[PDB]
Amino acid sequence: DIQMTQSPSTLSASVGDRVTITCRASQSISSWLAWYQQKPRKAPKLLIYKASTLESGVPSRFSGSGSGTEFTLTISSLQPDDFATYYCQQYNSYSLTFGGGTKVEIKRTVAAPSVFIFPPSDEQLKSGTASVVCLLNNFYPREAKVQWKVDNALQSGNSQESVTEQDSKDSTYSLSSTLTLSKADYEKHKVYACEVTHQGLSSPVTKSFNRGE
Amino acid sequence: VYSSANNCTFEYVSQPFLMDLEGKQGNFKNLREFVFKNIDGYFKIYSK
Amino acid sequence: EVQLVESGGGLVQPGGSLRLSCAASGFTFSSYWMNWVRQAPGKGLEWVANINQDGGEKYYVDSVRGRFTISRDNAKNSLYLQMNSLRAEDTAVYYCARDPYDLYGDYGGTFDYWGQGTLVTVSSASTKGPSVFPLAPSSKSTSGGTAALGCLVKDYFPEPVTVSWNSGALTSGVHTFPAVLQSSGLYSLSSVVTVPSSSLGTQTYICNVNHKPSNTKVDKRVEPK
Repeated sequence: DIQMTQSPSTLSASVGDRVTITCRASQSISSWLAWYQQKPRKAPKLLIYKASTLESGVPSRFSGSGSGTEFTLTISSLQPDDFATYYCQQYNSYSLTFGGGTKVEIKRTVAAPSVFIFPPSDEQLKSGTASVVCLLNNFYPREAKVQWKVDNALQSGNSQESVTEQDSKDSTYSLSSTLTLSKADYEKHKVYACEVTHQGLSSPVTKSFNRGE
Repeated sequence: VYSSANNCTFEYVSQPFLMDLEGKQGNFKNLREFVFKNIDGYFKIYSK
Repeated sequence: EVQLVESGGGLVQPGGSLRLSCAASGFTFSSYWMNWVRQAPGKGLEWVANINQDGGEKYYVDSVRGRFTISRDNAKNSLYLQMNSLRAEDTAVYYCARDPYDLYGDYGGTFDYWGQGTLVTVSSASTKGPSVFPLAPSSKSTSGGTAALGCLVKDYFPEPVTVSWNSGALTSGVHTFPAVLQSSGLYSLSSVVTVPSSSLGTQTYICNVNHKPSNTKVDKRVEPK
């Protein structure tokens, strides 16, 4: 069979710049390669076929070239609409295979996250568990670190995090981290703190609260 | 293939195996390579 | 309008079977190959199966071979994919796409048209409505600054869930995070919005949660302590 490997896996570029994603087949596919654009949760749209033929209705900004085993999809002038994951595929032989996918993101100025901490609701406590939430709001770049401290003790294996898709207007990202504990465990300790580190921050931001208060 | 046969110098028959009767199109599963050459009266066949 | 609508996604236990269907319109259905591709979230897009225009020739990826059968009813203008012996791994969004002719070979165009997708989830968990807890505004800062509030939608299965604020009245500054599959196997997520501190008390904030599979609807008012 053939494996297609795209590179880079992810990239960030500013608007108007030229972006070049490459795809490398394990063996000669010939001209049998096409490219697809996919937006979050939406179905893929075909950009290019036969390595360089633009599909009808696709914007001219996109172009595709290739020779041998290596093929490249270039986007001459990046636009905000362009945010998406791009995939190469080879129809040359069965089975059909797609590359890993390259996520493109719009590069903007660095922005620090606003940080908020939420204690568990009384209603929730009635269940067994206590959920502590820490919101990181509108930051760029995406990389953000969150550490959880219960009475200054580091926590591990009890946290889960989620990140939103890049914002339409802002081009920023947001993140939620949830620390889950038993009701019994929660009652045990006084201080719950959320520590955040980001490129945007000169010093660490920690938001905390006291259990009874 | 043929209406009728005239005189026959030679005839050969082989194994009972079955062949793919249906029309299917996708990844080519198998490859059969043959070389046909007749040198000195001999019809040589090679395969893999 | 060339269109492809997929139906039949749902929650399915392991060993079960489903059949998704894709109704096509806008082109001569009988003349084209149709394929089914799936995108399983952590993983990527994968090509599942293909059928020739005549409907006889059918190809499948190895993982699915005994389990899945693709078929079509041209008069019906429908394509189907019947699945069997579902595994947790088959969970994905299935898209029906119109493929190019293989004959084109070195010049293959790839899949021109795609459907929205049908989500099939294979898990032992049963359907369950979500619990909605308020995330009350807590800030150690002066008022007039911005405050963040939201709702915690927890322990529901399967996806998806719908979250709106003030019945669609409040869009800006709203972030509804993608759900995470928790250790329980249940899904949890939170929706947040940033508002002025002044707005607290003056403005009503209602989080609207709609979980169609459980057929439950919830309206939680978020208020400050």
